[PDB]
Amino acid sequence: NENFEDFDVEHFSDEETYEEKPQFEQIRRKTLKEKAIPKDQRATTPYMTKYERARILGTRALQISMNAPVFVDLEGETDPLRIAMKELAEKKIPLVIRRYLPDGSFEDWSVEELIVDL
Amino acid sequence: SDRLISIHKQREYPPNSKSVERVYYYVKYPHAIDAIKWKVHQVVQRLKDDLDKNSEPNGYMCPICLTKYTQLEAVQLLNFDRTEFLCSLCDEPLVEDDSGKKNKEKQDKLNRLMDQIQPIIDSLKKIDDSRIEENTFEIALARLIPPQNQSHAAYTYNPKKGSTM
Amino acid sequence: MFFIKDLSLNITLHPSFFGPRMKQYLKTKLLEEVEGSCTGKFGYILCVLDYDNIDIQRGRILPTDGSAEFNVKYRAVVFKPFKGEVVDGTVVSCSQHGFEVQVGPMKVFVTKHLMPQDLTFNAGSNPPSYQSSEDVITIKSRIRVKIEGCISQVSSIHAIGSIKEDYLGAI
Amino acid sequence: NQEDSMIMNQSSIDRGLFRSLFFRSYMDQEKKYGMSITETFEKPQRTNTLRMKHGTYDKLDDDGLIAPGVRVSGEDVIIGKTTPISPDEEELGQRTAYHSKRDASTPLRSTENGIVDQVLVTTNQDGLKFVKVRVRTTKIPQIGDKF
Amino acid sequence: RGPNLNIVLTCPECKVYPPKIVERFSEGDVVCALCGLVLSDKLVDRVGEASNPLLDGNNLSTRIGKGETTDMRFTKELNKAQGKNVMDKKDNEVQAAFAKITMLCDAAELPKIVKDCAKEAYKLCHDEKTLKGKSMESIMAASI
Amino acid sequence: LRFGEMERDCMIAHGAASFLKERLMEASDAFRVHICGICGLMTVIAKLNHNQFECKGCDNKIDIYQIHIPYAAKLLFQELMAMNITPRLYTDRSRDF
Amino acid sequence: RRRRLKKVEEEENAATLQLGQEFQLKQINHQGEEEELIALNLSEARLVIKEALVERRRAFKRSETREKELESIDVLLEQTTGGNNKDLKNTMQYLTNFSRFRDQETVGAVIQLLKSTGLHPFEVAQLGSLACDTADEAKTLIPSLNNKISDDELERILKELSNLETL
Amino acid sequence: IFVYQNNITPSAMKLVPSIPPATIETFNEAALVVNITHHELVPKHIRLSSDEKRELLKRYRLKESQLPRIQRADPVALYLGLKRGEVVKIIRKSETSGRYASYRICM
Ligand SMILES: [Mg+2]
Ligand SMILES: [Zn+2]
Ligand SMILES: [Zn+2]
Ligand SMILES: [Zn+2]
Ligand SMILES: [Zn+2]
Repeated sequence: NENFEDFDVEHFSDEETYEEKPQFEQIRRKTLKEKAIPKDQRATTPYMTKYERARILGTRALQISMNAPVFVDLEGETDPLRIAMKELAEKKIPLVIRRYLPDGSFEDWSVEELIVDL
Repeated sequence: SDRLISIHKQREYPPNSKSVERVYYYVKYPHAIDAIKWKVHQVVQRLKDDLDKNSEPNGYMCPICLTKYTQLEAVQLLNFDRTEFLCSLCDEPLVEDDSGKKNKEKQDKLNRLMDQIQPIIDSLKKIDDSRIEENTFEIALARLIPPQNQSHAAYTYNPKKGSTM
Repeated sequence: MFFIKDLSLNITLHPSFFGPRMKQYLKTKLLEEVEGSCTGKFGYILCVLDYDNIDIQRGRILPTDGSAEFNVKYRAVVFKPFKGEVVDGTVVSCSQHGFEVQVGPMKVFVTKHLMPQDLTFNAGSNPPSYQSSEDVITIKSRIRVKIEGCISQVSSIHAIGSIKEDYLGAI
Repeated sequence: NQEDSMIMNQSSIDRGLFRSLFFRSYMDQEKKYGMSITETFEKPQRTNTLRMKHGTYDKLDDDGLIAPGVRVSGEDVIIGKTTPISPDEEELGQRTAYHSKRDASTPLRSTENGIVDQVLVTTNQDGLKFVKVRVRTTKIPQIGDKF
Repeated sequence: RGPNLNIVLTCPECKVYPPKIVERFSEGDVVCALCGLVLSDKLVDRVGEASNPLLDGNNLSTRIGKGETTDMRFTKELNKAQGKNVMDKKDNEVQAAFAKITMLCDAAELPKIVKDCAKEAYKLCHDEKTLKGKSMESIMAASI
Repeated sequence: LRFGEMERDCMIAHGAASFLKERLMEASDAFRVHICGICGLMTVIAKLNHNQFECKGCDNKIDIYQIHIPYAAKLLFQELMAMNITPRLYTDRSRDF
Repeated sequence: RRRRLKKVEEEENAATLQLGQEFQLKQINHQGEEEELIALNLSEARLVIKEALVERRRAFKRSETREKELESIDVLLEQTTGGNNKDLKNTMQYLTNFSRFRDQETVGAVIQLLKSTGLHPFEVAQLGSLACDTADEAKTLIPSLNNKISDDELERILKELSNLETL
Repeated sequence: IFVYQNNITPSAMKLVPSIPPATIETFNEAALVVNITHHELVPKHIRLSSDEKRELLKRYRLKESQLPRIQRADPVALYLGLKRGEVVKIIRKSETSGRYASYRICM
């Protein structure tokens, strides 16, 4: 065992305190085609989010590492993450983002039309 | 547990005041006969069930693992040589069971049950043709022949007020 | 029996086939994963109908595997047996437990308890066969059999036959 | 030396500044669970002992103990103990009739090393033989040591 | 007799019997030492109570005692429950005899090996037809 | 090393959902278990060499689903089953958002 | 949608017309509407499969007696489809052996003759598949036909099926 | 609206609910001395019409239970005479956006 005078705080140990103080629709239904919001009336942002960019880069890098065809020309770059970054830079990632609204409806925004402003 | 007799938990007050919660044993005729009908009826029912289960074909069983395998899933376990059923675990040729060779024996046992219980069914026919009085302890006290002289059990009933069970 | 049914399958495409002919790769994997494939829910699926127009919608990328999942809807001819159904077939194997009859893509094994009692095994014949007073049942023999039992797993279907009913047996 | 770090002289460390001896004692017993179920101190052999540890047993002597003075490293068996097992079983595939015993040896800590300083063989209150092995290493100050 | 239910862990590529197998505990792996192929991963190396199935047999039982908030009327009824059991009367008397062995060895200040040997000797010589009429103190003394 | 509740919560605030899933499953305990479509229980006997899946009681053999859960989650569900709670796991939605 | 377990149901039996909850008489197609369950006899299934294979051969190119029929469909099979065709080869051989009718006009005559009865698709496909002779034999081969078709109508429709039988 | 002085008898509180659509709202003079709405901590509450509530639910893709709640004993709810299911648009001063509109449905 161990016996040390150096008080290392027991992290994730709140149950001592817990035991100390214990007393005190209309437009869309089911999964129909109406769940697909059409392109003309999409109300989400036209900008790619940081999470959308992160998951597109991760998915594309995983595909490139698992030997997907690459739709840009390579400048001697070997790492799938920077190959995916170049594919994002000149818009050669053939994926779409299904942005789910809280009611279950979704909007399809392709990576080509999404603006990477970050 | 077969309700041929039922119990009464009455305690009395003897003159020596050494009272105990004694128990009385008597017979409830309609509940008893209904229990007899239900028991013999459902006994006939699952004897029919047992002979029916014998009447589907026998299937097979593996002597090494002591597990049964009917004909429906033995054909998932037949070999590549298309001759023997091999066990899924033991990989042993399946041996023949005897569910169907004993169907005539089960029919004979059913017949021997029935001709033995013919007086029971005749009595049930008579008591269902005629009308029976639903007796209880209080009714059964009326035709008592007493069993012993120095009996600590007093057969007088004591009614109570407030019991709404 | 042979049927035609609308079928749907979730098929997984590896990222290496994310090319301009991804739809062609999808259709080819539909072929060599559905044609001749056995499922217990929809029977033995034999051939895919309407290959020119196969319904392929947008395919979801799996978040960890990285592969694309397409829910392909198609038309196909299937073969599903049922309990109590009379089908014809040819014997392909014989034994002392019984004999298998070949109907469609499926082997139905008829046990030795489900022939008339005059019909008996003869293993001295080459090939071994079943011989009775009026007919002989051997390999490559036309025979009509009733299916009175069917078990269906996820990927396998096995049936039980009987010819003890009158006007069954060899044709 | 920022956020309470310190720069120590490597030359002073070489000449012996804050060098230390570390002694760790490993205590082991041989106990009698039953009649034939008794632990014993011996040098085990892979031909007749099951579940031998992947570390070396070569530094053990005939008594199942390493003599003092011998350098030991991590996952090295310092105390060799065997217990009898039931014959004619089937476990792990590599089981035969020769394996009459199984290994209950005490090895060194996998991260540590040092020199076997002292080996003490005695009896407990029950009269069972038990051993204590003190292994000595030297902690030389390095980056990450606390002062 | 009975099902096999044994896993014979061999390398499927070397095809060598007996297989040369290394159980790498620190890596949680079992590998074939000839080719390095990992046969089984995620190796499994407190929460229960110790029980030796040679001294008291394969007996599993728990006692009833006072908790943090415990009314004494419920404990007294439950203590009589384990006592008024007819299935384990032999277990109760052999545990009483083990208790007598332990108290005699403690009054003599005999070591734990002597206590264990006497208890196992009593368990092996228990319920024997040749040893039925002899007095219990003589059984205790001979076992000691 | 412990990847505790509030380390998980820092990862949540970062938004690294796939890294969180990889920590909790592929780095600690990734257990495959079979359920059925009738009952959400994990009482499906699976014979992978024979490719045979079957649930007793439901008596269904063509409605078997494969899920990946933590072994701690499987242990939780079986402890609930022992304590007579049914944690039925279903792979399809029944009500709207 | 209700979430009952609904684990109790009758066993799928051909005599009671219980073919399972997904072989009901109505089937929701991929276009969304309901359609009658398409049940094929053996010759009809053989012609549908052969038509599918020759259409697929035409797509690949752009992108009668028993002995000649078997080799023609074998070359068609190996030209059209690739791997895992043991089951499909056995279906092709089984259908060319037990195919009661040869060509599209005769088989379509069988479908229209059995649709004049207004009967179950399973029952009419069984009638077109089994080479029955008499009405009582038809009733004992298909217990589904009990109290469905009169004896004179049954014997006459099997009589012109026997007439339509060729080769 | 019935403005009473000190208290209402419970034998009249049972007959305060009358035949619909006639509703009775009881108010104490001591609680009515000061207008609560004129406090700066009370923001502007505007009762929405049925069409406005329906448009709100459609445009925010919401349900009955997904709106923020206001109890049917709240002082502003009693001030506005809110019944169950009515939505108030609550306009308040925001230090990040100047003007902020929230919505609360009465439960
Ligand atoms: Mg610090
Ligand atoms: Zn077996
Ligand atoms: Zn190897
Ligand atoms: Zn189930
Ligand atoms: Zn298991």
